[PDB]
Amino acid sequence: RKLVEQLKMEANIDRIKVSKAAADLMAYCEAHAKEDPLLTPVPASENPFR
Amino acid sequence: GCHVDSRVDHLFPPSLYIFVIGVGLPTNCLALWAAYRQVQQRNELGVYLMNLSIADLLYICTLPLWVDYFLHHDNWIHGPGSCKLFGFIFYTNIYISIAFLCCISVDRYLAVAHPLRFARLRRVKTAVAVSSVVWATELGANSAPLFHDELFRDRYNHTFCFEKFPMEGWVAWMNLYRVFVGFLFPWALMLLSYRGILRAVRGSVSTERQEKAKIKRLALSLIAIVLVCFAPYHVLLLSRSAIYLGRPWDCGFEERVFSAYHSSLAFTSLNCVADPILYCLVNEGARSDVAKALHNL
Amino acid sequence: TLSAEDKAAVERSKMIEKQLQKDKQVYRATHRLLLLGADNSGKSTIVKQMRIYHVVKTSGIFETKFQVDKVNFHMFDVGAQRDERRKWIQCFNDVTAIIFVVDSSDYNRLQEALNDFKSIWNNRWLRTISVILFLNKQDLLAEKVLAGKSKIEDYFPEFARYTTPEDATPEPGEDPRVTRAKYFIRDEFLRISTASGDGRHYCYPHFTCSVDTENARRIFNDCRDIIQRMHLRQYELL
Amino acid sequence: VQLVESGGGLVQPGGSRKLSCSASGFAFSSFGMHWVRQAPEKGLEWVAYISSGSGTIYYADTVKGRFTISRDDPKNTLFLQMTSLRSEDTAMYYCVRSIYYYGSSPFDFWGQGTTLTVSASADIVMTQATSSVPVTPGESVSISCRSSKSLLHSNGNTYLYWFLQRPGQSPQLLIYRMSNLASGVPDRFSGSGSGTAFTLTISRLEAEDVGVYYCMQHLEYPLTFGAGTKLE
Amino acid sequence: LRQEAEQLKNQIRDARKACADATLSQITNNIDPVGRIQMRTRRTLRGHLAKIYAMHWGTDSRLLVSASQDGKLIIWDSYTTNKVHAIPLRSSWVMTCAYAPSGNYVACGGLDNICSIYNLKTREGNVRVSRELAGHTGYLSCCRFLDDNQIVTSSGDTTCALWDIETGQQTTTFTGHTGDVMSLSLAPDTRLFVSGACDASAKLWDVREGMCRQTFTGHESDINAICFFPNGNAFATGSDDATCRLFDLRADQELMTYSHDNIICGITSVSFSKSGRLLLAGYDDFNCNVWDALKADRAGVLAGHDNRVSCLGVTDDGMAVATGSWDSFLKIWN
Repeated sequence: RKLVEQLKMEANIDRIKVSKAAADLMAYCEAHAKEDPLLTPVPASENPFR
Repeated sequence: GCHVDSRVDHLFPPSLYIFVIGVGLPTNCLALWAAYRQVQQRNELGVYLMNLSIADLLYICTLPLWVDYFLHHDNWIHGPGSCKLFGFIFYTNIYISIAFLCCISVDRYLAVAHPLRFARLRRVKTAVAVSSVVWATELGANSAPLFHDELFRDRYNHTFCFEKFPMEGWVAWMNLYRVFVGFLFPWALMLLSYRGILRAVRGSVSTERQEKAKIKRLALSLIAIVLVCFAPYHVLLLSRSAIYLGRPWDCGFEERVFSAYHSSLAFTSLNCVADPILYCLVNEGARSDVAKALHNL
Repeated sequence: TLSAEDKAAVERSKMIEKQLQKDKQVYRATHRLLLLGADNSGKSTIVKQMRIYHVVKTSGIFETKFQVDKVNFHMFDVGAQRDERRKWIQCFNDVTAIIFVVDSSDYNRLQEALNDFKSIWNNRWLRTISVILFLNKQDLLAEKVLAGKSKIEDYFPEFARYTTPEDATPEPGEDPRVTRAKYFIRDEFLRISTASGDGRHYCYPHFTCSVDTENARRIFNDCRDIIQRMHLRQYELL
Repeated sequence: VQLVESGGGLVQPGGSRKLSCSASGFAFSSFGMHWVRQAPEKGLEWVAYISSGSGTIYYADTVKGRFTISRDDPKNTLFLQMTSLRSEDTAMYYCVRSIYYYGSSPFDFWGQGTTLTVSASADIVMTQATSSVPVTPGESVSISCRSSKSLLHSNGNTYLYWFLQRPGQSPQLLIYRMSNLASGVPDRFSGSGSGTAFTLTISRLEAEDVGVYYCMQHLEYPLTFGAGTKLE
Repeated sequence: LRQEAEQLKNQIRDARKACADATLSQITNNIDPVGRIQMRTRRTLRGHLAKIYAMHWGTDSRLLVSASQDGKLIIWDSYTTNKVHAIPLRSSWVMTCAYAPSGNYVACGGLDNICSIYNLKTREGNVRVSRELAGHTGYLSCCRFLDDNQIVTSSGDTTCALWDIETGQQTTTFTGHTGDVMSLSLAPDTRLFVSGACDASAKLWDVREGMCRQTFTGHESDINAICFFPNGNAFATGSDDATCRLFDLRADQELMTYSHDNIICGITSVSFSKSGRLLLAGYDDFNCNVWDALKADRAGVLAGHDNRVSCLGVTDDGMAVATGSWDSFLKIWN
């Protein structure tokens, strides 16, 4: 009796379209692109593992 | 001196050495690499393997000058001071090799015949200490020739380096030491160690009949190759030393055994060829590591 | 080069290393074992008698130290786990041996024991781990066969066509039927073991009673043989 | 934690004496120990230092051979052996505790002190300013300090320390390594600086804040202190 | 009347199916690739006796804690490779560790079924056991701090629980899984968390209430690791079928799959980068791969270990990534 109730509560929620989610993830990845050392290597005088 | 001649002297040591250089140098380099790989995995046998490889490599580096020397009918014209270094690095090397072989045998005996005990004697630090002690002791023991003169001008167109015919008199006792505490003692220890290993292995229950025979054949091959390489030289050396102490005046025996003595010296280098094969290239793991290393280049 | 406080920090680190070396010495000289078995198997009696003759409600794992001829052993068992096993068995791929205890007087829960042993033997993370199997509660099997009420052929069809192997060693002197029965049980287990060994790990059988006083020596002998095999493999002899 | 130490009394010139410091309430074996002294009306000066494991020892210039320091871990006691005591050694000696790892706080506990009365170059200098500031409660004060060589290191650390000595008792730690408030100090205190000049500031004074403020450097041995400033 | 359950399942499946019109590959088809990424080792940290199971970075990006089967926790200094502490445990089979955000405590647990909390800042100079939490009926596989007074654990039995450290009790118990729970990851704002189990499913929970919020499915086998995207609206998982997947919370779908035909071993750890452009994963074939999160193409390889890679973690400021293996070494990459 508990599984039915849990599933029913798990059904009636709000979804968005997948393209919106994809756009949001890509937008976040593009916005914070300059502050990411592993993509763009910091010059070899500012990292502490020189 | 007494005039001694060898008709085959200028044709057999040169060829043997020109073969030993070319075949042995790459093999010893690969053996050194494999031993270093073993050491990087916290194994106490790679230290002895590296030391053996180094002791072989210095000998191979030394041999070109001896090849030049033998081609001019027992003659050395590079000059004084080269003799002491390049001759002291020509005999102490085989006596280093015979000691590291015994170290390997004793370590194997302690690991196989007496497991679950003596864990403090199978670390890298203990092995490094033992290696340092054996290097120091063997370089000290054979340091007598450095103090005396090592260049002799004969009356029959020779300039010998590190030997004189007849002997001097302090060389006989060094020769007995060389033949009784530098050869027989480590060989007997090796034989006893491998005999104990074979008994311990026959005790086993998880090893099948074929593997026991394989271990028997690989244990006997080592003893046999060491004996066959180092025996005739030492036999002639002891024969000469004994006769000299009997009658320094008599010089007949030197002439008859001159050629055999030089060929017997020549024969020893096959050992420095052999060890890269018997201790590295017959095992599958070392072979695989070697193959990967060559693939990288 | 570097200031005073950094030198003091380096000193602290070097002292910490010294202690770890000491700990390594104490850890390379102890052999670790794992105890597996079912509920009816008398592994509790084994562990109790071994703990006595030598030297917390949902708790998960137990300890037991014992010593034979000045060699140290740890023996672990798992207390409050679920039925599934495929996850926590990975932590034990460096132990020296696995001790497996099976009851030989049930005749009904024995096929499950065979399946469980088969699952341990062929695990992907337990290749190169040997197994010491104890076929415990021998005397119960003795009375059960002697009384004769409960047969064995009914549960296992192939028992009739079986005959004792030539190398059996019935020591004290007892009726041959019990010998045939116990060797049949051992042969089932050893057939599973010999199916796919590939020469990398072995299985050591034993007939024991839960009360007898010779189990520690059996474990000592088997571990001796295991470590000898490993050292032969390591030191480039085979 | 408490360190209680004893030894000393009137003693003749030219003699020798031994001082001991008894420790309890903490893991003595993983701390370094210092000895710090001060004359009957002057400031503090450093004496010795012994580290954990006894593998590092330092002495001041004026005691380079007469003194000797040692420790006894299982008995949990610290010693200082003095020989050939002149008349410039009349002072009160302290027992201080120090540990060193990333983010630690040295010099955090000070013991009470034993009085000792004797009857009849290229090192950093720290200068205090005018040694008197009159103040009324509730105001704000700005004690200052100065140095000769820059205390900043290539690490990014600045090694400057601050201590307070109320009329009754032994000193207390306030600021360690130029910007950090020690454990137990109220949030009123704060300190800053710029590489050679430094400053400690008190926001809203209370009745228990009067005393003498000492500075200290820890860039390299020996450790020099400075005269200090009083508040009344 | 289980037909109600089956019908509701079909209805949820249909509602999920409707919302999918474009895939992430199509939308990302028009962006530039990341190119090759060469990362070289800088430090090697030695001192552990046996294989390493867990590690966790500090909030200041310099300190580091690691756990090993010999019964040690070691706190490292990454910049200088010194050792700061060495905590000897009372049970040798440790399987997790965590390092509190404030920097005051650490945690560890394992086959003993106990989560132990250690105090690092005491008047005496040692590290003492602050508290032992009991109540689980199986091995503890992960633990993560919320603040200095609350902790979240996951157990071999199907349950996850939330504890109060002062009075050691469970405030809330989360039930609903079927197999062993193996991993855990907190949202950046600390109001939700996701857990991955051995029934090939993951769930999102609500800390304040204590009810299961959504359930995701796939993966055909066990789940061994899990991690949030920095945004807080997606997470990525790693399994024993040599695949990784990315799910999104609002769409309640699956977006991309990271797989290759050469790889046949399972993943043991997953971590994101600071911006979400790189997905780092460990494997059982001794090597760690670097994936491009938006295009599903390998960008690099980190090959330096001699046994399986068990743990992996990226620092908070994005400078470094650390990895630990069963050969008892940690390596700091850059």
